[PDB]
Amino acid sequence: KFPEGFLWGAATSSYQIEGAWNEDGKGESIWDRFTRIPGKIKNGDSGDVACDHYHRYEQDLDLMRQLGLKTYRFSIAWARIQPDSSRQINQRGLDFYRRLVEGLHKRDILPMATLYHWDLPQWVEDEGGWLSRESASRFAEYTHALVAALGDQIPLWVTHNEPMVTVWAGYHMGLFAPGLKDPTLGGRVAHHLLLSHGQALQAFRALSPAGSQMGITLNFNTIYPVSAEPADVEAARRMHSFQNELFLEPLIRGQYNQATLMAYPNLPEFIAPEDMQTISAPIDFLGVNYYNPMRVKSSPQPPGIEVVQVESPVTAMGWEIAPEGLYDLLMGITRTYGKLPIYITENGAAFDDQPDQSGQVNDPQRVGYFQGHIGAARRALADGVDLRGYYAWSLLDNFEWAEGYSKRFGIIYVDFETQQRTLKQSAQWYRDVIANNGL
Ligand SMILES: OC[C@H]1O[C@@H](O)[C@H](O)[C@@H](O)[C@@H]1O
Repeated sequence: KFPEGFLWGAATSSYQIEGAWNEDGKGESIWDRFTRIPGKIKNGDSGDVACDHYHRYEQDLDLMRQLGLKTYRFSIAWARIQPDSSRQINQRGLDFYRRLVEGLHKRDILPMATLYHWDLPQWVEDEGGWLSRESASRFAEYTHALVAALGDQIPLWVTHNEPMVTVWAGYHMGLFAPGLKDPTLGGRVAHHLLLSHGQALQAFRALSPAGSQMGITLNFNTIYPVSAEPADVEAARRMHSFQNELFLEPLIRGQYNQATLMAYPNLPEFIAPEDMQTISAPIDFLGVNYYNPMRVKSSPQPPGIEVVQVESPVTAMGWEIAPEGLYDLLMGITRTYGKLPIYITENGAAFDDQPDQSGQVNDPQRVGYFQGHIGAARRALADGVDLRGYYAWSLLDNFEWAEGYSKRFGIIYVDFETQQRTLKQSAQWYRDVIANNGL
């Protein structure tokens, strides 16, 4: 059994579920724009409608209640709040989150809100987006507004979701909005993401909302060398420092690591005198997102590291299923950076789900994923990790970014033609886990 009061949840993000993309005075986000670009998204899909959750949120709140969720992690669409460069608050957008949060509490579900889950308002992008240091101040102003409005109604706040993905997918690879493909920008962007977190945290501390805490969510891929050879070991260590500690090192220690400074030699040009102190001010908790490990070998070619693909066992995303990677990640963070409070803010899997003739959605592979991963999380808790909660990604099948609707991560099936929701077997199973407070 997990600890009494352990927070079992499920997670979503705003662009992935809400729809209502141009309703109620919501401004365009960089993802509204990105999804109009032909060729960027599988099937030419977008989040224009998604799960239609902006309209259907009460149905989704009842589904959360049906499962017995203790907590629900969502993100806030910044462009619903500040549609445009006037910076004026859009009250209808704010009201939606107020109604959502009130509905959570009415059902005894603790809200966890992510301020930034990738859907930057286009107006912030027009002012430089994360290339501009001033975006950190815009993000702090957005945070201040939301925490002034809802701070003591939302007990757990996360600033950023997965800043490494914003850097890599958004600026290195152009896979995600805003679609830049210039690896030399990644340090600058990383710094400004971190600075925005620090300034948002400052805003949060100044407001000091009763009973509320703020952290940040980072993704990680536990790294294993492909062999015991020294060069593979060295490549794996360098890849871990970059892949897994690019953000944690400055957040906890107030410095960038060497792998990061090597990757982005101009990074120190963006660091003003008090930025590292601001970035490293204490967080209340760390959000951990984990799906899969990465297997590394050395290479002779720059940068001397190769990630090796794994054919099996994998999910529909081709991501290796290795629950021991979750245990090892948690133990490593805890050993390296100390026993701070951790929430697993995402863990889950995509499989090709299909209703049967009777309308049931039986997803045993997803059950098996959760069984392994929740079990690994329990072992990490038994071995001294301060794990406070676990959020299944996702409550709902949703818009999976550049994969569009080709990937289903929900524990609840969504027919996107009719918006019908059906609990999958995994949701039924998870309800039982919550009720038992463990496996
Ligand atoms: O890809 C599955 C999930 O990966 C996570 O990196 C993101 O935070 C989610 O938005 C995404 O749906």
